[PDB]
Amino acid sequence: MNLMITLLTNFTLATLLVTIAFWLPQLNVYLPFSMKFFLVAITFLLFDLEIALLLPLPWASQTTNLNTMLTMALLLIFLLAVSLAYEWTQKGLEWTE
Amino acid sequence: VKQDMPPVGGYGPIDYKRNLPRRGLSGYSMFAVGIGALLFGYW
Amino acid sequence: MFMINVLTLIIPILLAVAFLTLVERKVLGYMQFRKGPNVVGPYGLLQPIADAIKLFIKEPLRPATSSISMFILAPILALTLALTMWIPLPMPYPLINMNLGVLFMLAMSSLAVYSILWSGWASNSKYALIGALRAVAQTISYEVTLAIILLSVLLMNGSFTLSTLIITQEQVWLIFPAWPLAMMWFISTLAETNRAPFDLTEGESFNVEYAAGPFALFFMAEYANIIMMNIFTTTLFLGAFHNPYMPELYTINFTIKSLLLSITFLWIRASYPRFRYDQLMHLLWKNFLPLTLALCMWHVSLPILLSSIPPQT
Ligand SMILES: CCCCCCCCCCCCCCCCCC(=O)OC[C@H](COP(=O)([O-])OCC[N+](C)(C)C)OC(=O)CCCCCCCCCCCCCCCCC
Ligand SMILES: CCCCCCCCCCCCCCCCCC(=O)OC[C@H](COP(=O)(O)OCCN)OC(=O)CCCCCCCCCCCCCCCCC
Ligand SMILES: CCCCCCCCCCC1=C(C)C(=O)C(OC)=C(OC)C1=O
Repeated sequence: MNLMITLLTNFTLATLLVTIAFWLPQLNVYLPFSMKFFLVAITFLLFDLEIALLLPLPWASQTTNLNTMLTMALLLIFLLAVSLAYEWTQKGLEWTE
Repeated sequence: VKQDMPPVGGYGPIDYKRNLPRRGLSGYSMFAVGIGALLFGYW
Repeated sequence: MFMINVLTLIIPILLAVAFLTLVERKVLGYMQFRKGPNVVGPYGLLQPIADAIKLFIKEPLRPATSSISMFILAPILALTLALTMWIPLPMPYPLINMNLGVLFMLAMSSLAVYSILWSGWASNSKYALIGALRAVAQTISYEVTLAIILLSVLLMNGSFTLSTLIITQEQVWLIFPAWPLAMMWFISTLAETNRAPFDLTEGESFNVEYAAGPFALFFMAEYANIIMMNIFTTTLFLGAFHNPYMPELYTINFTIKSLLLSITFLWIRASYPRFRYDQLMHLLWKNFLPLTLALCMWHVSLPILLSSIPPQT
């Protein structure tokens, strides 16, 4: 509730400052497609999904199945690294390396 | 006469070569300090 | 009474952003063997006020924009997200004490690329859109190491709670067990805010169609982001002493550390040339990301092998 008030206050202040900046000086009279950018955006998306898999780790370390948890955590970070290594060696990270 | 001239003994030696003083620790010392900071933090 | 607390957060944000411009011009003056602004105010203190009054009455640039709606929404979104990044910050107490404040900040900072994307598309210039796409690709690249470094650090915290991160650093700064994460974090926050040596929006090798007013709004959102990421880096790695009966000790201490870290941003822009675009892509994808994955494995496995798993609550 306090958060909704704070978001509404920040949005209201930002909209008020933008409305000032677009209407205070009104008082005075006075591309070809690049495959490389798409590939870096998709590589971001895929690694961002891998990060979404990695995000419950500070809670996952609290388990009583720690051998399994440590195995799966290292396996997810390893598969993120194998994704990066495949992206590296097949020239996917080139001219924007 | 009134002529701009260098002095009798001449001017001093002007330094012109590159002087990079080579400061800092060794590579092994910097990795030892960094790993020691890691071990202190871990302990 | 809560609205007073919201205003005493967000209006001093705007004042500190206003005087960060003075601090930047003075520090970049005295590091370049000259003086900064010292003519307008006493010790130059009225230069941001005069510059704000100059920008508010400057002529509108009058763009024939592709969309009026996203042209308005990009400064609104940039300023709103710049102000909402401050509300979970524990200094020592946050405005909004939320359990997942770290993840909240990561999500609200991931949303800030839409201001770049919408301002680049809302401009007619194809080259403004090309620069916007380069800036978005840079920002989403360094968000990856932001997320993974922050996850690796919070493996020592126990939770996503920003206020717990003060408890985590009562015996030692967290820069001592995590200085490689700290330095890749600091360079990644430097590349997040489009800040030198990562400012390719100022190099000749996206918001040029805005008037002086909305350019000032994007600029003050950017400096709010700079001060905020330095405060968040301070809370994250250089956590101060907190006495619960004297909270101002924590506030003075984190404020001094955050000011020194913002001045370190100013030192860095006055010391190095820019990266070429492929070079900072190389810096992310081929240097910071392999080390960040290796250190994420190490900071998963290290609390288990040392029996130093932090508490959940
Ligand atoms: C948070 C508080 C502040 C933190 C510190 C920040 C302050 C200092 C800032 C200095 C100015 C920086 C301005 C921007 C600079 C950007 C460029 C840059 O830094 O590039 C990074 C450079 C990039 O390299 P490069 O591009 O310069 O070099 C060439 C690279 N190749 C070969 C690929 C062409 O280095 C890194 O990426 C390193 C990151 C940190 C690594 C930390 C390693 C810790 C030790 C691990 C163990 C080592 C021992 C061996 C194993 C032992 C096992 C027990
Ligand atoms: C183009 C459109 C306009 C664009 C500019 C303006 C919008 C962008 C900037 C604002 C973004 C709004 C984000 C709102 C949700 C943020 C997530 C969130 O609420 O996290 C905080 C917290 C979670 O922490 P926790 O401690 O677990 O919760 C309390 C439990 N003890 O959770 C809580 O504290 C929960 C509190 C109650 C629920 C709050 C719900 C807020 C309203 C819904 C979202 C409104 C905005 C929707 C559109 C945004 C743009 C996509
Ligand atoms: C009403 C509250 C303040 C609104 C924002 C205006 C003042 C802050 C930005 C102005 C500014 C300053 C001082 C400034 O120094 C500067 O040069 C580096 C700018 O241009 C890039 C600026 O836009």
